[PDB]
Amino acid sequence: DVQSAALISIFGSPRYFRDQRVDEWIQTYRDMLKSWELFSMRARFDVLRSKLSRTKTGVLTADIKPRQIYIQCQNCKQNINT
Amino acid sequence: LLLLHRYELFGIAADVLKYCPFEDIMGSEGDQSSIRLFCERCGELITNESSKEKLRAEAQQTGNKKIMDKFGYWYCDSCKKKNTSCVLCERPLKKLTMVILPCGHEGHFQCIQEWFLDENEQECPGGCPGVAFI
Amino acid sequence: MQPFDSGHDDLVHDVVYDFYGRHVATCSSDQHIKVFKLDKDTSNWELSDSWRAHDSSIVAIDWASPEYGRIIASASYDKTVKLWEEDPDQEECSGRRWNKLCTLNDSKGSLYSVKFAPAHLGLKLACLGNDGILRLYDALEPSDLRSWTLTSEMKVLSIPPANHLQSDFCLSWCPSRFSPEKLAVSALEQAIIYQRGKDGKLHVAAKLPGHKSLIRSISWAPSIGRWYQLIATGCKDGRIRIFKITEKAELQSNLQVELLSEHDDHNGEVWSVSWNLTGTILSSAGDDGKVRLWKATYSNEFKCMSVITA
Amino acid sequence: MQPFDSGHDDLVHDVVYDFYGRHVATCSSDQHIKVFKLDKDTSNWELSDSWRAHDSSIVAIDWASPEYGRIIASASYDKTVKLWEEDPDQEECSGRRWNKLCTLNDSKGSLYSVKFAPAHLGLKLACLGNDGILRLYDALEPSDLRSWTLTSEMKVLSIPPANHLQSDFCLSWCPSRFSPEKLAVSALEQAIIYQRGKDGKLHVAAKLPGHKSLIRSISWAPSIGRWYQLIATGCKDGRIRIFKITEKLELQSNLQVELLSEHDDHNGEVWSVSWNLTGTILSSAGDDGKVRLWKATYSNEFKCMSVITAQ
Ligand SMILES: [Zn+2]
Ligand SMILES: [Zn+2]
Ligand SMILES: [Zn+2]
Ligand SMILES: [Zn+2]
Repeated sequence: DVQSAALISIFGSPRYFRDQRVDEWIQTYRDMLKSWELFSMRARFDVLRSKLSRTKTGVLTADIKPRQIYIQCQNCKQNINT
Repeated sequence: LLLLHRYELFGIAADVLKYCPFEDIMGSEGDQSSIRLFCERCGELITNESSKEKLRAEAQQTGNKKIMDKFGYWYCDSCKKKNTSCVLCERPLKKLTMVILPCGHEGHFQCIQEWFLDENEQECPGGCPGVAFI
Repeated sequence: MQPFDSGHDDLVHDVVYDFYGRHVATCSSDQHIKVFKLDKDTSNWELSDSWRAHDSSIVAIDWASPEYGRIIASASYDKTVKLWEEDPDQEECSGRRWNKLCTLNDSKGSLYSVKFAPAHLGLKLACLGNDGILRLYDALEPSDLRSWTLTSEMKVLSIPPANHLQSDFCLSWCPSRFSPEKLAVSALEQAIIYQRGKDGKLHVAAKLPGHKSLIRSISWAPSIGRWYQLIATGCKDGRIRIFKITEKAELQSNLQVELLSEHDDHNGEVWSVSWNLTGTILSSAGDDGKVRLWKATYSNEFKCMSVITA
Repeated sequence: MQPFDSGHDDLVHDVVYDFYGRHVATCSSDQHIKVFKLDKDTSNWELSDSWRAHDSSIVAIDWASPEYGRIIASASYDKTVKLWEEDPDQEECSGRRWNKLCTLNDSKGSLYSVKFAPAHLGLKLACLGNDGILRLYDALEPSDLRSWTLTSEMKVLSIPPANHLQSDFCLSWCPSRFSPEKLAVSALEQAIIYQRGKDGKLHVAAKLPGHKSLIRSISWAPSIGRWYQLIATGCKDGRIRIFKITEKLELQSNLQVELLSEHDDHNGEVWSVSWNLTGTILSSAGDDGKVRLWKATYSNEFKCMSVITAQ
C-alpha cells in the first residue's frame, strides 16, 4: 500500500529529515498515478507536497520541478531569470 | 492596419499583414514576436544551428521539405536534451505551449485549460508555491 | 471473458499493453502488427491500425515510454528490429498511421525478444537473437529519432544453436529508478543479471540457479518500495521459480539471489509468466490449459488463488 | 450610446479618446481628471477613477499608444506637465488607481498644449506654452517610463509677448508613418509647420498664411492614400480654415501650402476642430455651443453637412 505510505510520509518526511525510502514511495505513487491517467490527482499530490514542506522558518524543502522557460531579452540579450 | 487595430479585428489585421508585398510596414526590427530560450540543464542559448544545418542539407538532398518539420526548439543540441514535457501529463511537447508565467512551466492548451478551468485549481500543477491563479 | 478476434491470418505471437493500459499491440506470423484501442464509450476493443512490418514472422514487440512519444519496437525472425512512430495526421485502419523510423540491420541471427529500458535510462533498446549477442541501442541525437546507435554488445552464448535444435530467449529490465541499471537476460537454460558498471559497460552480476531446461519467460517485478526485488521465471519444466534479490569488481553494488519459491502446479511447460503493477498478482500459463494467479501470503510464500481454464 | 454627466465642478477643457475607442479622459478646470470606460453591457459609460492632478486649470490631455501602456499626460497653468499611469491593483474609483511618473518642471511660463508623437518616433512628448519655445521630450529608454529628456527646443516666436494672458498655443502631430517628422505649431497668430532635416534639428517647413486672430485649435488630417494632406485650423474670429498640403521629395522635402477653404458659419469663436479617421468628415466646435460637420463636396471645397446644437 504505497499510496497510503506516501500520503502519510509526505506529512513531514522532507520537512524534518531525508530518507531514500520516502522519495522512492513518492516516485512510485506518482508513476502509478501517471499510469492510471490521473494527472489531476498527480498535480494535487505535487501541490500538497509543496504545501506540507514548509519549515518552521518558512524555507521550502520539497524537491520541486525545475524551471523550463528562460526567456532571452530582446534588448540586452541576456537571461531574464538568473 | 491601425484602423483595423482600432476595432477588435486582430486576426484580419494579421491576415492583411502576413501577405503584404511591402516588407517594412509595421516596424523595422524584423521579428518582434520571436522568443529565444536558454536551456534548463546547461544554460546555453537554444539556437540549434547544427540540427537546422543537417536538416537543410538532408531536405536539399531528398527533395521533399517535410524533413525540416523535425527542426524545433524543444531540444538542446549541446547538452543533448531529449524533449520538453508538459507540466500536467508529462508527455512530449512540440508544437504549441501555454507557459505559466511566474514559475516558467510548459503545458498543452487542453491540459492547462483543464487544470485552471475544469478543476478550479489556483495553483501551478507542478508543485509551485506561487499562486498563478486563473 | 469476452473474446475479440484480432484478425490475423496466422498465430498471434506477442501481445503487449502500453503504459496507460488502453492500447494493445499484437504481432503475428502473418507479417503484420495490429494496434487495438480500448474505446471509452462502447467498452470494446477496436482496431486502430494494421500494417505489414517485416518479411518474416514477428515474435516480440514492445511499447516505448509515453514521455518519449509513441514508439513500438518490432523484433522478427528476419534479423531486423524496426521502430515505428505514430503520426496522427493519417486515417485509421489504413496502414499509414504508424510511420517507420529505423531498421537495425546489425543482428546476424533471428531476433527473439526486444525490450525498452525504463524512461530514466533514456530511450534505450535491448535485442536478443539466436546469435547469442545482447545489443543495446540508444537514441543519442534528439532532433531525429532515426539515428539509433549501438552502444553495448555483450555475448550471452558462446556459439549459436543449430537450426534443428529449438531455442528460446527472453529479456526483462529493472523497473527501479532508485537502483543502478540492471538487465535480466535469459539464455537457453541460463538466466543472467547484467549490471552497468563504473566504466559504462555491462558486466556479469548474478546468475539465477536451477533451470535444468529451456527458459520460456522471464519477468522482473515492479519495485513498489520494498527492499527486495523479485524475478519470476517460467521454464520448460513445470517450475514457476520466484527469485528474491537483495541489493547492497567495478560494480556499484553486489547483489545476492535466494530462491523464494518453486511451484509444480502446471504439470507441463510454463510458457509465459508476468507480474502486476504492484507485484502482488502473478500470472502463469502452462500446458494444462489453465492460467494460474499467484499472490504472496503473510509468510512471503506464493499460493495460487484462481485457476482459469480455457 | 447616450449622453452622460461628469462629476466635474468646472469647465472641461480637453477630452481625448484612447486608441481603442473605449476609454475616455476629461480634464477640467476644477483640478480633476475623470477617466471613463465604455462597458460592453448596455453600451453605457462608466467611471474608472478620478484624481486631482495639478493646482490650476488643466487645458490639455493626450493618451499615449497602448503598446507603451495606459499613459495620460496633462498640461495645466502650473508650468508643469505630469504623466499618469493606470494601476489595475488599486480598486476602481478609489483615487489611488493612477500614479505619477515624471513632472516636467522645465518651464518658466504656463504650458498650454501637450501632444503625443506618432508611434514610429518612439515615445516622444511635445510641449508648448507661454514661454514661446516648443519643448520636445523623448524617452531614450522606453523601458522605464519615469525617465524623460528634453531633446529639441525651438523658439517658435521672435519675442515673448506682453499680453501673456491673451495667448493660446496649440500643437498637432502628423500621422504620416513614412514621411519625415512633421509638427504643427500655432503660437500666437502664426501657424508654423516644422520638419526634421538631415542635421537632426527641427526647421521651419512652411507657413500657413491668413489667421487674422488667435488660432484656438489645430488638427492634421490622416491621409489614407491621398497625394495631398489637409490641416484644419480654428481661429478666434470663428473662421475654419482647411489648408491643402502637397509634399514632394536643410530639409529633404519642400511643402507648398495652398488655402482650400474658409468657412464662417460659426457666429462666434471656434474653440476646437477635429478630423475623423478617414480625413474626410470634419467636425468643429464653437462659442455658440454648436457642432458643425463638414464634408468635401464634388468640387475641391468643403461644405456643412449638419449643425449639431445643444439645448
Ligand atoms: Zn534585457
Ligand atoms: Zn541544453
Ligand atoms: Zn499535457
Ligand atoms: Zn510551476
